[PDB]
Amino acid sequence: LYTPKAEMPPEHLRKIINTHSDMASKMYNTDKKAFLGALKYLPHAILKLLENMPHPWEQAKEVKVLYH
Amino acid sequence: DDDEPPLSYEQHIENIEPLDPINLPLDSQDDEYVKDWLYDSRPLEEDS
Amino acid sequence: LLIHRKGLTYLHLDYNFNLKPTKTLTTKERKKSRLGNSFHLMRELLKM
Amino acid sequence: DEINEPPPNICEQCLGDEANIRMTKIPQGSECKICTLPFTLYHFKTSKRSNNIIKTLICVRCATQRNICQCCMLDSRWHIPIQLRDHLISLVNEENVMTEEAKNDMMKRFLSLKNVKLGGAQITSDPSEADNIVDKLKNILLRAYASVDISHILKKLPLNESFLKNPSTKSFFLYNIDASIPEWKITDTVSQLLGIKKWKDGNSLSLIVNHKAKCGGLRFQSSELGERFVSKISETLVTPKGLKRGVLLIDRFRIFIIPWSSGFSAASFGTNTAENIKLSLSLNKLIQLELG
Amino acid sequence: MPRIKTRRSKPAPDGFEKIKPTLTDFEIQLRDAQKDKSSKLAAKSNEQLWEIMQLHHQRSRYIYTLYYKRKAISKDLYDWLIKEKYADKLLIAKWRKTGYEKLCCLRCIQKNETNNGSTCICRVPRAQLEEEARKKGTQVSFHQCVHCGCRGCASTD
Amino acid sequence: SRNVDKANSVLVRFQEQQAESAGGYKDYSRYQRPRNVSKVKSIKEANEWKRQVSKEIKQKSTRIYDPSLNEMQIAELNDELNNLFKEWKRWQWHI
Amino acid sequence: FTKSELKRRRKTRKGDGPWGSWSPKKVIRNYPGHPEGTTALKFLPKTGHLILSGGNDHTIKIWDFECLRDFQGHNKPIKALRFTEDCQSFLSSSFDRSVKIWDTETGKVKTRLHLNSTPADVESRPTNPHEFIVGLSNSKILHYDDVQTYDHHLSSILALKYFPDGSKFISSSEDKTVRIWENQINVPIKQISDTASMPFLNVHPNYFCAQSMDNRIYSFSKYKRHPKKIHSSAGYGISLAFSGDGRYICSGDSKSRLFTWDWNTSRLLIPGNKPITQVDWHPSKVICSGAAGKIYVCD
Amino acid sequence: MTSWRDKSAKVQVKESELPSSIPAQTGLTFNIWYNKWSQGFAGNTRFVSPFALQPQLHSGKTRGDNDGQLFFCLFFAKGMCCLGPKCEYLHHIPDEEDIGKLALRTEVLDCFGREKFADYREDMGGIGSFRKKNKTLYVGGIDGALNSKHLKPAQIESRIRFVFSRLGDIDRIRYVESKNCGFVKFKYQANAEFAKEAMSNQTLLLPSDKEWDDRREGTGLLVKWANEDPDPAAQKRLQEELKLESLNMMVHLINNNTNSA
Ligand SMILES: [Zn+2]
Ligand SMILES: [Zn+2]
Ligand SMILES: [Zn+2]
Ligand SMILES: [Zn+2]
Ligand SMILES: [Zn+2]
Ligand SMILES: [Zn+2]
Repeated sequence: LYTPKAEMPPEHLRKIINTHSDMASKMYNTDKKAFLGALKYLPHAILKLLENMPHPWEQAKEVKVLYH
Repeated sequence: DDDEPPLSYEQHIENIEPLDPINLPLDSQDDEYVKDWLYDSRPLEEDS
Repeated sequence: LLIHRKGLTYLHLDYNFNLKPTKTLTTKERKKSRLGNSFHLMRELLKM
Repeated sequence: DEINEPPPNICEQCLGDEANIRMTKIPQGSECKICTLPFTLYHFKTSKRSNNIIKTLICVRCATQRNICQCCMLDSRWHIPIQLRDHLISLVNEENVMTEEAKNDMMKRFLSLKNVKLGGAQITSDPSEADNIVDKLKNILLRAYASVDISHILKKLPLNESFLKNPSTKSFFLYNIDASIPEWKITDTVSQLLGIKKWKDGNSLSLIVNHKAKCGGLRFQSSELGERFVSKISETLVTPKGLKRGVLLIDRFRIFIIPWSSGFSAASFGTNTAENIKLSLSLNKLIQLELG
Repeated sequence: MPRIKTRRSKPAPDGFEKIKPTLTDFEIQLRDAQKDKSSKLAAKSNEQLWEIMQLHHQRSRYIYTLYYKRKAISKDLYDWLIKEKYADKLLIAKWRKTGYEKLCCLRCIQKNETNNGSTCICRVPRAQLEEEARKKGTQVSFHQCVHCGCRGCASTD
Repeated sequence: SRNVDKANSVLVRFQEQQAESAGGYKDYSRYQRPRNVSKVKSIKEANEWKRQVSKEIKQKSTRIYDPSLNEMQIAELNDELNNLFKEWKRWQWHI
Repeated sequence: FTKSELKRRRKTRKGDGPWGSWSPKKVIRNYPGHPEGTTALKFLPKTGHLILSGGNDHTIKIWDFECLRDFQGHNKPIKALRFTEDCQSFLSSSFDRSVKIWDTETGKVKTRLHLNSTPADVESRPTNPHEFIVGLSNSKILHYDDVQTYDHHLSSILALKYFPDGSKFISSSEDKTVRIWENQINVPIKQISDTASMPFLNVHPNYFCAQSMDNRIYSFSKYKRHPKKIHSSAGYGISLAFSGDGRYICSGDSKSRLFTWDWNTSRLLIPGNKPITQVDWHPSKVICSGAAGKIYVCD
Repeated sequence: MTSWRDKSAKVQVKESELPSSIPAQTGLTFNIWYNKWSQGFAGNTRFVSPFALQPQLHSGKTRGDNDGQLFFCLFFAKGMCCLGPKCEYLHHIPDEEDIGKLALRTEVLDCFGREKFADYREDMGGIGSFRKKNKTLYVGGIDGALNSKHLKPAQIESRIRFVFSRLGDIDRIRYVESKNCGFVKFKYQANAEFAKEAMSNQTLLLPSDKEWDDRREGTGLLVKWANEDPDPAAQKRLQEELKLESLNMMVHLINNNTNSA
């Protein structure tokens, strides 16, 4: 009963990041807790970003990401 | 500068042609077996 | 957001992740705004 | 005991009519409304396609000490509020039973950890001790300002005119209104009399009642309704000088009416509370002069 | 292989210039949908996310009807559009199944996302939802699903 | 150095001066009487000045009835209560 | 149910499916297109659908709030342009000693007003009376029947306005005075000379006016200003705009005297050419003419 | 029906017309966690609501009517709902049919769905307590509401009688001139909860007055929950209606024992 993860569009992530610029509304009260409780996982996100850094013979590098 | 925010990927970066990277020219008569695939992202990824 | 939940709005976190006070601080503020190693060591990783 | 915890106390009418209900357990969900101390939040929906999540608002210890459900906080037997429960038992035992609650946070927590029952929760949760008190409820059912210058105001109140068909007015003057008899009960009695029900949509009638002056007035829009209000009232009282007055008839009460023949407005009854009491004291004689 | 025209990227096949003005209109609506239109309602904020999943669907129905329904593009063009991410490889692959013909997205069939082991309710046929609401004596309470704003992908309707 | 020094530095003064020009700050808990009333400005401005005068009234009024045992000081305290009373009225005329 | 029924019921949806239903300031836009500088700007008072922009190239270009139409017909620079509320008329005035009317319907010159001595830098339409108020280097205000000549200002008259009640004309001149005019008796009602040239005025949509100068913008029934080096516009939101010749856009609140923002425009693809010549608000947007040959829209 | 069920609910405020989510600046730096202003003093912070409910105009069918929603729209009451007919909650004055649906639910939470609390807030403001079925509102702050018009002691009551009569069935309205405050008692609690959020921070001016252009400049009126009525002319009415409530419950309760036996 396992189907794999659904492979969202890139713009779906991109709208979310843009939306969370000015978190002044009352709707962002849960998502502010999500930013703050993700701070412990942030050293793992730095290692996975820096290990996948493009080597000098590469113009660009599409990486597969997982996002909240 | 630390006052300016990290500028967005799409309004600034995504629209431009990137650049040439560091690639050795790979002389064709001495390097004919590698010059087609040496500087790929994942070299020979789809070669079964 | 962690700085601002602690009420430390007199500390400015730059976009290059420099943490500087915005004014001359009172002592109850300098005791309150004394961040620990885990904040700064996280902040220096993001600077890197 | 964190690994040995009681099952939740929820009503049958909270759960509703369906057989199987999928309920979600969160082991330290919200904190209690009463004791401000955490508990296992159960929440559920009555049907699958409902749109209202029914949460458990209080912990099981606060629900046991009161003998109430966790969701709607009514009593588990009799399904009544706590304030009405402790008042019904006070009519039986002839002494005040009352659950008293802390206003201090350290004593809201203290009062919950003790294993007592509170208020009527000794009487309820014992079915023998509850049913005999219902029988004891059954025997109860076997029993079943002289210095004020008011003269500027009483010129404007009609007080000398008759309730006939022939004047065609919008406004009327209702006096002999008790300090009971709400404002909604007089508009509902008039709208029941005319069949102009749901009157607040069209704004057919507008009513002002003071409840200090024991007097009021009701204004109609569309004066042809005024003859419908006159003709649908049969009983009248004639003062022994003359000057017949119709009676509105709220249950056990009698409210007299005279066509105002102008719009009374607010402040016709009085412009100060001390001043309005003397107008009720002014009227009480005229009611006694009208009847006797 | 990326989205960006890199030098490792392969040039376009023959029939791409006929369909390029249609694909640019889907491309400029996606840039206007990610614009950060600041809205304070949560009912409006996810509704702006629902427009993106609609356009990614409509950009992929287009390439689906080019190659599989009307056979109007070559396989070498259709393989090029997938590698350059113009079409969702896995979403088209569900439209080829018999039951998943008009498939919302891939998120509305994940059994693991839901609290039950169920699909999204926009997978349910509308006549099934009218029948269950008829027994309850009410109108059907479902309008738009929370994942992307669908109103029924059931292939029968 | 006590926070009397740290509160009056240039930077703390600078952002209040922006908040005057960007919004409704200033406070008024900072400034003096000001000596004249006929030179004062709009009412919504003066209400906060007037409110400040009430607050030193409440400090002084609570201070009057104490057993401080100083007849001279309570004479001084009645004088500021009287002048702040006359001051409270001159803002009312200005209102 | 049947296959023909479900085929019919899926056509009931409004869309095709799956989404068919069963049931501070900033710069938003830059507009080039004038060949010369743009001197005056006015907006359609009813619909807000268009602009009427003058120029130094003697034309008038009607911009969509795209370029709709061009109105030629002046020989020299058009200093002022004013659109009428109750009429479908447009009063343009230029340096050619003429006040020319415009029928907005057919787009042709109807009337030419005469007897100004020299270039006419201002036109303002009286609201109720069907009058025109023109002012100029003549150092006089002429009230034109769409009759009265007012004399006083000892120098050229920069900006003129009209109001329905009393003091029906407010005037401003380079003798550093501002006069409030009683037009029926045809003489001064009040003189306000507290400016130390007054080049710009604007009427609050509170029954007051905002008076300008080099370094001090006053109001009349102050504003905190350092050297701004000199148009004004008053939004219905209280905010009071100030155009500078040093490129600085000084935004202010009219109640307070407070200045909440100061911006700087980017000149073009000279640094001396970057002033803002005229500015106006719609009937939440700002439209400012600049001497760099562009109209900029501020949101 | 004719006023409410006939039409559909109408968009009160455009979503671009909605107010900014940041409050008015009363401090030096904005705080991002607590969406407030930090440094500097605290100034004031109550303002006249720019929006108001026109009950016979804005009422209509909504999405929550077809879905069987129990709860009323909070921003319908404030005159601020931007969704209009697409809103999940109800957009009408509570009626006896509506409160009959809420009868099992009103005990713990208000008509807007917000959960009630153990004891009241210190200033008697907010949502309310479940321990007292309070149906009486404290209409206060009238001076800032009127924009300091003197009006009188009766006119003020006339404004209160006109506005709150549109928000439901009323038990009684009492105005006290010495205390400059009103007490409005409703037939149902659900109207009192609705009228509390409807008339918070509003103004009793009408247009027929000269200050209508300066209605925004004032402070705004406070509708808060009322305390008990201390005069024994009303105290005896309380135990009289509590007696009738008890007799109406005992008849219902002996029928439960009749069915139980
Ligand atoms: Zn508890
Ligand atoms: Zn219950
Ligand atoms: Zn779907
Ligand atoms: Zn979907
Ligand atoms: Zn779905
Ligand atoms: Zn709503």
